[PDB]
Amino acid sequence: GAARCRVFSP
Amino acid sequence: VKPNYALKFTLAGHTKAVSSVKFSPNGEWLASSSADKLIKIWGAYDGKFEKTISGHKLGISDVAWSSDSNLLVSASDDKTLKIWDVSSGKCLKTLKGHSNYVFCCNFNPQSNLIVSGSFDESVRIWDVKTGKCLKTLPAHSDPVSAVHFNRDGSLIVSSSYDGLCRIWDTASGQCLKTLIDPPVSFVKFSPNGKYILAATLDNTLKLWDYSKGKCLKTYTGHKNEKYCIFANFSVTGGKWIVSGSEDNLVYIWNLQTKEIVQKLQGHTDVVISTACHPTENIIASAALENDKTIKLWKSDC
Repeated sequence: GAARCRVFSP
Repeated sequence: VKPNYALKFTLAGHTKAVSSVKFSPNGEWLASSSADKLIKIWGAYDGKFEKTISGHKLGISDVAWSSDSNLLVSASDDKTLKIWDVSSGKCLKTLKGHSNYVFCCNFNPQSNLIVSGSFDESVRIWDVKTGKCLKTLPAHSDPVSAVHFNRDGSLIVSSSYDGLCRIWDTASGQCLKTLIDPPVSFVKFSPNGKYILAATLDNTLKLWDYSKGKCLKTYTGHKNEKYCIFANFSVTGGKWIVSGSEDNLVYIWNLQTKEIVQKLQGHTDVVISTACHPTENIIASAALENDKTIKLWKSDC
């Protein structure tokens, strides 16, 4: 995956 | 007056969620980046696939064009950025120094600098020619969702899950303004550089006078609680605000009245990214895992 394509949190 | 964007092309070929789409400044190309580790180049007017650019070892969260449309920069979960020569597809530089996912990136207008934001909570400024990190700004206390240069490259705006938007002097690296008033999932300067458009994960977009520290407009009606969805100023026809949504729609608002003027239906997952063509009334939109496609839309105004 890619971080933008996952839910945004620390 | 309202736009009448209509679907023109659906671009398939990414094998995981798309993360971002950007039109080249010269209007000829659309670039898309994906969780599938690839960049794809498409014709902006005919939708025709042009090429695949590869080399990142993990997925890509963002891609951006140089001002002359000759270079691309990509930000990856592999903790690097890559600078690519578009015509050849070769990786020209690998930008190393972030200690976690690189989330967002942009060239300055001069295109001698790249700005990047990362899960490592830092904003980095890089020299394009040498590929060396010029500055590491301890910008935020949580992941950085967006970084953007203003019209002359003298300022950078950053946003973060920590809830802040910060305006930075590019040359000195000093913070000149903090809009401290929810996680901020996107920010960018207005085309004239006087305003910033900030998305927060409470289903809200805001237009701010950052010098005044005053919120001038709020845009709502869409769903944005989970993802860092791109937003845009549309200036080729009517003056619109454009954004993806977590209800699988593209939303278009009148910038001044804040009314929703159109909702574009057809995507089957979160519309993570939208882009507005620099000269024609064309929108590109792109969506997550259940959809994996890019759609091009055109309007008469």
